[PDB]
Amino acid sequence: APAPFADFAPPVRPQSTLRRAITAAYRRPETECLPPLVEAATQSKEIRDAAASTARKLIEALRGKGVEGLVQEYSLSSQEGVALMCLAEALLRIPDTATRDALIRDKIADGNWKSHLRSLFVNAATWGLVVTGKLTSTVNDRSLAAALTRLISRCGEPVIRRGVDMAMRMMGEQFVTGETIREALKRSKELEEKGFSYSYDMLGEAATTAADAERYYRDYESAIHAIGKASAGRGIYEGPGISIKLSALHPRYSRAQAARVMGELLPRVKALALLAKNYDIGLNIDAEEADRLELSLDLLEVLCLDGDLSGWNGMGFVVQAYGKRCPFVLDFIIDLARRSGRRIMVRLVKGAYWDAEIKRAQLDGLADFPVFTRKIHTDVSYIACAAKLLAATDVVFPQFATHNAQTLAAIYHMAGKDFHVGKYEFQCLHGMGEPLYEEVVGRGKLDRPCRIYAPVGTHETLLAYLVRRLLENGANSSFVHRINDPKVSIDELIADPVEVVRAMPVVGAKHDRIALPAELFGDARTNSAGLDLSNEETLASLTEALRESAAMKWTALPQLATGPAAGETRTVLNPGDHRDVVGSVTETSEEDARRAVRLAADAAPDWAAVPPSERAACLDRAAELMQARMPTLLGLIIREAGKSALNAIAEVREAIDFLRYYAEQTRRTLGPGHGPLGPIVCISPWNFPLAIFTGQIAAALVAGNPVLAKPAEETPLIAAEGVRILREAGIPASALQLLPGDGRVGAALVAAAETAGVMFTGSTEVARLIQAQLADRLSPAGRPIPLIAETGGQNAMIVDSSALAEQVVGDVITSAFDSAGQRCSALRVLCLQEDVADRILTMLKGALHELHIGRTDRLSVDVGPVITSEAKDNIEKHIERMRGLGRKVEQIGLASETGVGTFVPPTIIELEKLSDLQREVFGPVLHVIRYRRDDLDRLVDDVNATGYGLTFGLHTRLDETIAHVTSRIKAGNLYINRNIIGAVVGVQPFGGRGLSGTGPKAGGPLYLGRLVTTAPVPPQHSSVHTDPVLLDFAKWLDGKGARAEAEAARNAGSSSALGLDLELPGPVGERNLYTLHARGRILLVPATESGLYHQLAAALATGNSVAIDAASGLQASLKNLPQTVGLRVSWSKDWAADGPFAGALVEGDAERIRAVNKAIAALPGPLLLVQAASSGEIARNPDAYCLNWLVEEVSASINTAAAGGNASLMA
Ligand SMILES: Cc1cc2nc3c(=O)[nH]c(=O)nc-3n(C[C@H](O)[C@H](O)[C@H](O)COP(=O)(O)OP(=O)(O)OC[C@H]3O[C@@H](n4cnc5c(N)ncnc54)[C@H](O)[C@@H]3O)c2cc1C
Ligand SMILES: NC(=O)c1ccc[n+]([C@@H]2O[C@H](COP(=O)([O-])OP(=O)(O)OC[C@H]3O[C@@H](n4cnc5c(N)ncnc54)[C@H](O)[C@@H]3O)[C@@H](O)[C@H]2O)c1
Ligand SMILES: O=C(O)[C@@H]1CCCO1
Ligand SMILES: [Mg+2]
Repeated sequence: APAPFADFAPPVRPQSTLRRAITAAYRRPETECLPPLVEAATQSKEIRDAAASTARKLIEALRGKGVEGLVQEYSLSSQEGVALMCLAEALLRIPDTATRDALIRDKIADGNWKSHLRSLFVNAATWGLVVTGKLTSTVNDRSLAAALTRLISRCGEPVIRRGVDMAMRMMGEQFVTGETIREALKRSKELEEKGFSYSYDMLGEAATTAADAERYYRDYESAIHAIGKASAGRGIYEGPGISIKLSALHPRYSRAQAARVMGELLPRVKALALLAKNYDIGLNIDAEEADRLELSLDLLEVLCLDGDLSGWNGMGFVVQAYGKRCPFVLDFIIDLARRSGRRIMVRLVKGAYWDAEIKRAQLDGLADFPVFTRKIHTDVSYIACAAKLLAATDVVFPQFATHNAQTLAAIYHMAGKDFHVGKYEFQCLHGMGEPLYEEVVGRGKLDRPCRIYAPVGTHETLLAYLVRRLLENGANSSFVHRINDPKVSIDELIADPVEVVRAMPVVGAKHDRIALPAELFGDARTNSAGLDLSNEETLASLTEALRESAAMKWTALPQLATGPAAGETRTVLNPGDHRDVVGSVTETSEEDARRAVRLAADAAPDWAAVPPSERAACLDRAAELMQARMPTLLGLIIREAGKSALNAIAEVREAIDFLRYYAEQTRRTLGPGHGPLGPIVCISPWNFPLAIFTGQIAAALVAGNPVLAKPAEETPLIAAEGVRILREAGIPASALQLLPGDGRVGAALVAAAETAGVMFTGSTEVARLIQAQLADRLSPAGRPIPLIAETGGQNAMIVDSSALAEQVVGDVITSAFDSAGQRCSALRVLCLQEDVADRILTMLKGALHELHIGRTDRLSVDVGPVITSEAKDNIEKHIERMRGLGRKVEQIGLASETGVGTFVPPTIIELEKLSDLQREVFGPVLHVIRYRRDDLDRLVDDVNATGYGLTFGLHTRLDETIAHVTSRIKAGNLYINRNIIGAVVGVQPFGGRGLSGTGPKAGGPLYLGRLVTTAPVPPQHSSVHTDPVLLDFAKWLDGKGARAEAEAARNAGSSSALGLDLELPGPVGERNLYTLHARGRILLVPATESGLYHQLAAALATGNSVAIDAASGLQASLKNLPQTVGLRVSWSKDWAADGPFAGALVEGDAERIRAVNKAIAALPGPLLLVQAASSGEIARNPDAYCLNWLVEEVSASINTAAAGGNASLMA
């Protein structure tokens, strides 16, 4: 077996001094970046005065001179303008104008456009940007439909015709320079005669499949031939050139795939560069996301050092001045030019991905942003980098891309009075910069050339680039926007950002309204930190720490309060390669499991006496220890549990977040009256072997309970290391005991007499057995043993014809095949609307064939093994049964190296009905169903009908579909236009309903209260809403003289948090929502009339209906019930036939409570959260039944950056 991590992530080449200087600046503090930029950007008072004059002149000329005119002419509202353009766009898809015109004149103009015409409004977000300048992530299609009907009924055929002509002209003339390269070359002559030049971009980026990359390659190749022939030997300065995006040329363009990039992408760029050289035209590599900057430099370096490209100065490269590495990148490029004997064209830009970079750094928990956070900082950076470029015009050709008249004038005077063509040039984007550069090019203006970046193509490739332009055009900080804002004066426009920054009290201070990733949660807690796997320093130090982790002799032992116990001992083997021994585990005898519980019971008063803030301090220290040890922990998780590096980072971050979140929740809530339960048994799954392991233990400890920690049999080593860390942090040995072993060890703990509570995460099947065993037991107070049982999923994603296919496929690949599908949250059923299913499935299969499956100690591995042979056989048996029914089953091929481990390839199975699935299949197996749009409501029924309710995804841009689907789906974690595996602690509190969970959600504010005998009031836990049926019940109680019960009912109505509706703090570009709903139908088992009244008040106040045990004999107690209340009330003789229920309320003595609890455990379907109280307790304690457990939590995470940008960050 190869040495673990020996080939984890070797760099493309050894990092030079100049390359290292780039990497060191990647996330440098903004206060450190700016002072040297300010100094480099400084110009004399003479130049500053001169530049202000020129800038003012330019702005005066621009201010001294489309859809807006169409809106004015027909008095359209904004929504009417958007709807009109959507209609026009659709009408233009009719290829025969005669057919189109007849349809307009005879069907659309008089009556419902709907009857004669996939939503009309799939592209409304884009038209919304065109019409209003604002971007919304999703569209209100009911408002747009209303507006379209209104404008047609008002204005008839003439406005439709104007809309069609206006759409035609915009999509063919304004959005692009031409739809084909030949047409774009024709239209260039007018401005070329005037001294402009051109750089053409065949629109295209982010190849998803091999076929995508090949098509984009062929477009670039055809364009170079056409541009080269048009250039006709004009050369790289006066003749036209081409721009390319590297992400267009390979479906896996990333640092993680560097070997494939250098072996497969580089030769394609070399071939194109060879053509560009042969025609002597410029070829420019566009700059993209920040995590691709340094990788693109390796391609630039190999190209520039290639002798087949010598004698040609047309190699070009963009550097983004909004990036912190920009000046150091320029130092590298200038030196590369000297080393390679060429002149390199350098396009200086600000940058096009700002919103996405802010969101990405926050999601990833990194030290800082790789871009500036104040716009003026970007301006200063640009000026300072222009100074560097102009000092080296002998070896680079500076190309100053900007629409900012102040920026332009600063550089124009910086460059001095000596100019010749070829010294430097300006650049602008087609349809944006011509008015400004009409004031620049020519002997009668500034006499400086400008190259126009010219997008070429049709709507099929237009979207992404067009949105970026429109966002740039409408952003309130953008020059092209401010120049049209009459509220913005010219003196403000010509303000020198270098002097404004120089005069600030803290030079380079971060933007006040953008949180660093560590600060996402403010004063409440510190966010866990990740690791940047695109940073070469990080990859080199990680490589060494990971190799060192593989040399450690990891062990896991039964760690009882008295010390480690002996037992059956065996090796722990890497699931991806059984030759790789990871460590040794000694497993717990059933007798020692029972002994551990007695020891926990003896130690329980000592741990409960540790005050809550000091218990929380233990958790916070443990989080610091894990953060510091993250590199080592990653290596163990990678080798023990089949995880990739990214998977393992998420695992450790999640454990850190649980620790700090439950610590903070404890400091917010727990006091002396919130007594611990006693010894708590924590039983955890293999698939999140540190995160959920740590989360359950940490919550139980901080609530004051000693813990018996029973990790899954497959993954004991990381659990032992987690226990070592918690003990190191101050948890006493007697308060936290580790009991490795199989399910028999779990069962022995669950059954032990002093066990006071059980926290279980695992399969629904095992949870049912645990609930059965617990129903035989009672606390010494005569009440049920609390059980949190978070179980399996059958998770669906619904995709309609308005979704963006590329985005769907990325989120599907992640949701279904991340960790080989071994997430409880994993996508199991992809539901595709029929008319887009084939296209999406073709793209999905193409993306599947680009995944690398193998042993996970290489950065290039995407998908790891399944945990055991047993798991592998269980998965393959399902795939066989599906094959046996004639279902189409497709799999990707596995390399022969996977033979020493247990791997299952990503598998796609086409179903006929959702009922084909009978059970959670915990592996890389995605099932697909197609649906007709009119069947959407019934499809949601079919998803709900499995009985599960964990995660659920919806991809749509239509608000009506979002509203419909999210009001009808029954799942605990919802995700809109993103993947469905998010579980960020305190942001997406995670946990489901039905067969998926009892609740309360891990990582949410109700969790700790289940682990004490008297639950606290969580932060922000209240509601001003009062259930109206509860109100009617209280009135009926008053009407029959039951004054004390009516009072209790009104008190329950107020205390209920039903209707809570909160936005949780999280990253930008996302809205994370947390709401409290009714649970459903509650089984009521009363003993007395007043007991029944109290149970009814509790259930009604929380929005529930009820089934009352008919054997109670209390039927006469509810005569003359108001219809509103009776509508919520049924009587049950056979509880099993009237389910499923969502909880239960029991009244009786200890004997009755146990008898009822056993019968409830016997019920089919979901595990029920049961609450019990004696008659005297109901009379004495108004909180005898806790309303926390009668509501259901729902988390919803909405990607609001999905349409292309961030609307709040546009401000
Ligand atoms: C011909 C041409 C080619 C280009 N090629 C590329 C390319 O290959 N890759 C690429 O990424 N960009 C590229 N750009 C730049 C990008 O597309 C925008 O056009 C450019 O950033 C706008 O800058 P400005 O001087 O026109 O306008 P301005 O209004 O002066 O500057 C706007 C810019 O400031 C930045 N910014 C906005 N808010 C903040 C903030 N809060 N904190 C820090 N910075 C902020 C953003 O970069 C924004 O685009 C190109 C631009 C042109 C004209
Ligand atoms: N709802 C959630 O948040 C969530 C999170 C992660 C995983 N899961 C679920 O966990 C499962 C995967 O983990 P797993 O394969 O390790 O599950 P599992 O049910 O096989 O095993 C879970 C744990 O229970 C123990 N166990 C087994 N039999 C027992 C018994 N009779 N009595 C007491 N304990 C017993 C196991 O040893 C292990 O520690 C999947 O079903 C997955 O969906 C749910
Ligand atoms: O694609 C973009 O938005 C930038 C601008 C032109 C090239 O890269
Ligand atoms: Mg198991």
